[PDB]
Amino acid sequence: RYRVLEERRPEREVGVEVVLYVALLKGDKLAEVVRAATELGATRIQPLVTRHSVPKEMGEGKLRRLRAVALEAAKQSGRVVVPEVLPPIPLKAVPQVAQGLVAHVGATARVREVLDPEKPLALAVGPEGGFAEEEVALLEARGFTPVSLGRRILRAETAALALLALCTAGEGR
Amino acid sequence: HRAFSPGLTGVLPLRETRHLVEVLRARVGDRFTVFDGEREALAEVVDLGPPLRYRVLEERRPEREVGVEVVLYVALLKGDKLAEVVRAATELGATRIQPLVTRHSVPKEMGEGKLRRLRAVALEAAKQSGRVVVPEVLPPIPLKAVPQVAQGLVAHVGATARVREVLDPEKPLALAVGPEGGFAEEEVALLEARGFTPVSLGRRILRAETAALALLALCTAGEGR
Ligand SMILES: Nc1ncnc2c1ncn2[C@@H]1O[C@H](CSCC[C@H](N)C(=O)O)[C@@H](O)[C@H]1O
Ligand SMILES: Nc1ncnc2c1ncn2[C@@H]1O[C@H](CSCC[C@H](N)C(=O)O)[C@@H](O)[C@H]1O
Repeated sequence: RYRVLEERRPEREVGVEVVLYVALLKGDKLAEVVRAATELGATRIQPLVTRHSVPKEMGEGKLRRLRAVALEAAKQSGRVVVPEVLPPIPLKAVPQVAQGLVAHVGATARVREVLDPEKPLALAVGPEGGFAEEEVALLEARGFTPVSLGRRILRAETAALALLALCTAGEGR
Repeated sequence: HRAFSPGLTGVLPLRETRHLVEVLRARVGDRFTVFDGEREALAEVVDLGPPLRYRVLEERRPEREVGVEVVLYVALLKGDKLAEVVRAATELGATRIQPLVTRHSVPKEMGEGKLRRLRAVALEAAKQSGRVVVPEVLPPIPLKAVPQVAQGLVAHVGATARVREVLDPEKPLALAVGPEGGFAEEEVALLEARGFTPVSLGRRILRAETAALALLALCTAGEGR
């Protein structure tokens, strides 16, 4: 048996920090990554300018739009915490990470074989052209572990959402 | 052994090179397979270098499929949301997409025009995802017509089991996502009677589109297949 000792507002956050470092993308794609990523529990979205990313910046205006999307998706998903969407930085400026995951076509390691649900999370995804093998080395040097997303080619948007889902939705959090 | 080589240029990355030579003990003449996400081929070691060099014997066909049938049962969604779902499910590996007319789904049917576009989408997405197999997109059917399944996972808000705690990679997969309003209490139960195990996609309410993506990602891309 038991007894309702005290009602409370439901836990909506994932528990640990989840920073998604995503390469700038063509079209409007990024807006969509931000929204869905907000629903999937990301806490920080850090756009990256990389070797093959077409865009290399982002006006103050484009960034404000991405922030309204995050806020709007936050309310829809039932979250109180609004993920911080930041100004794009260089891939070299990627900080050292306690635990990081990078989607790479070559790896064999699955996310469930690598993930420690107790520590913070750093996730990296490349642009439509992908990361340059020197960028993945840089990433591995930062602490990001290369992980597989299957035997099919995924749009960058999907890879980011898929990678994130296996870390949040997949762990039931 | 399958080894990652970006471009199939005949030169292996220092990583794959060390692994094949240091661990698997490769020798000139040793035949192995190379790939990069677009192609696959039978290679023969030419020099251990490093970096190890090889010559391509015969171009191969990359393994693209999940390996088992993956059927997505998705509730009819408003607007063109199902175009997104279809695109993502094709690149994520669904083998068939089955729209369902549910208690809370706004649309209750789908015309020839919509089915055509979704089919056009499946075809394009299969091409862009590298697949040859094109997911079949069937006309909608009532929830009740969902058949008994060998392995079914239904994304339910009121669920607690993780996918990785139930998933059997060897059996075919049947997946179910509800419409914007979500599955009713009677429906989830019915789906559960059909062989579906309710599953959680986390603590936040997700759009039906994102749920299907998440659920599919966890069963395919996640298992590296
Ligand atoms: N099957 C897969 N496994 C792991 N990551 C993948 C993936 N498919 C796509 N991605 C992710 O999505 C990004 C964009 S895919 C871009 C094209 C790819 N670089 C190529 O050479 O064809 C990749 O850099 C990676 O971050
Ligand atoms: N956190 C979650 N866990 C499992 N399934 C979810 C989910 N979030 C969304 N879904 C899936 O996405 C569909 C649309 S969400 C529908 C609204 C939701 N039932 C509510 O009123 O709270 C749901 O039917 C379910 O199939």
